[PDB]
Amino acid sequence: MWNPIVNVDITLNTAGTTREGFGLPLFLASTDNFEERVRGYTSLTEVAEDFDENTAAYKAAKQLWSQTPKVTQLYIGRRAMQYTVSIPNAVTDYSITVAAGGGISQPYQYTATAENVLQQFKTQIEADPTIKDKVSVNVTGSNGSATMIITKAGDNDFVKVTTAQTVYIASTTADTASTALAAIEAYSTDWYFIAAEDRTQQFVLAMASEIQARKKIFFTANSDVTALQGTELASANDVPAQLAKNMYTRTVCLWHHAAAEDYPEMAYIAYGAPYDAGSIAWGNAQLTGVAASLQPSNQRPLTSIQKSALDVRHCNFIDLDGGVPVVRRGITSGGEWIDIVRGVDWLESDLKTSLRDLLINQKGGKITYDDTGITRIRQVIETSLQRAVNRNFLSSYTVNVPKASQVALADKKARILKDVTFAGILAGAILDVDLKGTVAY
Amino acid sequence: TLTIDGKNKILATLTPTTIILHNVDPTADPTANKVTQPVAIYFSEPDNGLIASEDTVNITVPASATVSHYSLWDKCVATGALSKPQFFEGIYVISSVSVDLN
Amino acid sequence: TLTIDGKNKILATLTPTTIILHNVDPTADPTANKVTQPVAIYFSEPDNGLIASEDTVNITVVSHYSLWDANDKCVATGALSKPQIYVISVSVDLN
Amino acid sequence: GTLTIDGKNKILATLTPTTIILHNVDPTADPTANKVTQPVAIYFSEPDNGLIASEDTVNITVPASATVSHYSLWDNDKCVATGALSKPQFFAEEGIYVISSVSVDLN
Repeated sequence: MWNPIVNVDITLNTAGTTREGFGLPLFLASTDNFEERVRGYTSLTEVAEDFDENTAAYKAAKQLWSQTPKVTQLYIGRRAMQYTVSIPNAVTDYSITVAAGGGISQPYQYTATAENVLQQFKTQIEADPTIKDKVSVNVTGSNGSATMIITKAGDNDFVKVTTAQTVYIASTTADTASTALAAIEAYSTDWYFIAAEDRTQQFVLAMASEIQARKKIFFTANSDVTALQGTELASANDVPAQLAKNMYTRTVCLWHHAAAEDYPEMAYIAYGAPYDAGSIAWGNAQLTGVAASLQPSNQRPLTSIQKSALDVRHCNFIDLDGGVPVVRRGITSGGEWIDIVRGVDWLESDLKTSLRDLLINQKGGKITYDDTGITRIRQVIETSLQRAVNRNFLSSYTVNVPKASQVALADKKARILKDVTFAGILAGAILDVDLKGTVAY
Repeated sequence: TLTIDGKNKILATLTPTTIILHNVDPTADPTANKVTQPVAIYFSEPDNGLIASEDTVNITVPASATVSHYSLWDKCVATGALSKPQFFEGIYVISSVSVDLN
Repeated sequence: TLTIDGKNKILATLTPTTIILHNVDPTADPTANKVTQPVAIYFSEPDNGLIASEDTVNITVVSHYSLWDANDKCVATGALSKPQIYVISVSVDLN
Repeated sequence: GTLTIDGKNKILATLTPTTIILHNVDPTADPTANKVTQPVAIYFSEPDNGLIASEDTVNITVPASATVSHYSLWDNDKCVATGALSKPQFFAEEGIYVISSVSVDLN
């Protein structure tokens, strides 16, 4: 079609720049606004289209993009849903509509006890030529306590129920931490940080153990007042105390009073996500718009005693300088600095890519099992470690490989090379200072 | 006549961690008549004054036993009768269990 | 079908603190229709699924009411004995 | 004395089992005895490195109150393979037994 020789557009909005780093966040929300289990967004505007202002997914997406430079992209995962339908009043019209994956929707109706009404719907769905193979239905209860249950079935991954004020519809998450995480990984594995809407004690601990077996980081907040009392980890029983007991090194917990309806964690993720891994200290972080942690009782900043209680629990907090809030320690629940965990994961991914270039891609041909092949393995490993040194993540290293004339001749038939090891020296950083002086004539 | 907010706040404090099956009715005495050992169960967040278990539960029924009821523990907080009794040995499958205030 | 112990567990956390009366039913919307001002009310411990007021609150001026908690969230609603000073000669029940 | 990889690849292409049946006793005896379920179709892929793998998952309906402890593969009916399930299972009621994937090897 016809185009102007020069096309110009100008708007009165304001825009900021983005930056690329290691890892993109994911938000595990409970929602049904779309079928696919994961969808990407590049601005708060797009999130606003599929989510309104009061939704939890909207709050978290707003906090993430309140920093600068802005994260390049956010994913929103979806949790499996189940619906319970019950009659809330007497029995004397009733109709509902059920949706499924692929846009398949089939309305149902039964114009007249409550039990005798629901059984009509159950038979209709099971007799429908389609949708029946994709969903499961169930009815229980007698006379006035009749109820219905509808859930995902078969290969179908999405299901919805709506409506007739005589029919009452409820919804609730159906999948646990383990089942939900497995489903999402089979669809899209491009993400590093994970945070979740649900904040029940049972769910958070289950998710923490699951992530400990994978290579990710799970950011979560907490607002339980019992975490501020006591200084012995053995006696404590709050959620942060339990996490530290199990030595989970891949879970980061932040204490904040407003963590009940708001999601301050996503702000913390955006502090370091834009930058490259292993060359940034996560302590002393400044966050825009996040107020300091306050006691719920009297809205005062936490005292020294309460801060020490969080220290023994390896829980972060927003301390106060002389008027400036700052997330001070930035250590995981296992006592390990975040930048150590992030850097180790980036290094362990760079090494895998380089080696797979030789084993799978076969650059320079396959590898022989003599001293010639082993020296090639030394070169690829050393190169990746040197890349870490260039970032200032390390300061030295060594590599050791077995001699080709000493490896047992059982491995030579299995085509497996063992006993390859290395060591590194961390660079370190400074966060605190101690000083003393004197004055005299 | 609680509003939805009251029902949601109320239900958030129920924390049934385990379930146990009984051959005799446990409502009168929930401490005796244990058929199967405790099995962990997980519950979702409240919505419209209702909660349900997030995933299925499998229970090993011992030899020559029959199951009639169930009871939730965390202490005991609830009891109920199974949809139908069943004389099996085997695995009894419990789908979502819902607690409601409506 | 919660047992008595579960019901005792539950009601302990649902603690209202003030009551407001309305000329129209506030169940549909607890914000508008407010005729009176917040009046403090106190409740005893739960028992058998019941919590009863410690004193018969006196309210200055409706046919309706709406309980509230400490964080501005309505927790109950309903109609009063008769339409129309009003004297609150009240409990919350799970049965 | 051993078959080359080419020989194994040529050999496996002839075994074309298409149904699977379950038993509550080892079918190493007369293979048609102690049958517990109806046959269910199953497909296999091309032989590579002397090994063939099932193309997709298979769902088998276990009749209510039945027990399964073994299995056998059938073609044009001849039973070509037999084996024992990972665990004897007592289906107190009707249910589904899932075979994620099964492979045949010559190594």
